[PDB]
Amino acid sequence: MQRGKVKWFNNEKGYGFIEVEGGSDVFVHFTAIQGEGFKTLEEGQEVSFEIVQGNRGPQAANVTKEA
Amino acid sequence: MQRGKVKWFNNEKGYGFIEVEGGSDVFVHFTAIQGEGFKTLEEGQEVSFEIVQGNRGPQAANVTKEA
Repeated sequence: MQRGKVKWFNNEKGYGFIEVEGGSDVFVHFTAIQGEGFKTLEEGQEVSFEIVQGNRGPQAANVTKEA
Repeated sequence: MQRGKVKWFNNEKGYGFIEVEGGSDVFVHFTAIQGEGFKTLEEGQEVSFEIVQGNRGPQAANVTKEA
């Protein structure tokens, strides 16, 4: 796992980027968002996630909102 | 994105394998399952999925139960 903050998230398109502690921004698709809530994220929201390597490069998997 | 069928899934533990015609089985964790509803899958279930490579190797992402 890794911790980061949502840089931006567009809930109409369903994706955004997560800014991380010392590395490139990580892409985040709505399909990775955990929880029963609507699968959206807010700019600035802290999230815990795992970095996975998808066919277009790095991606967020298992994205959870931290309290 | 591609289709496959659930080979087996352990409901208590929340993981299983997707069998792909002509290819290798793909590990699937409950966290990748899309939809509203309890995150589980039955053997024989047709699914669509993406494949990503994490710290543990290849695994399914964006798993949707298909009819």
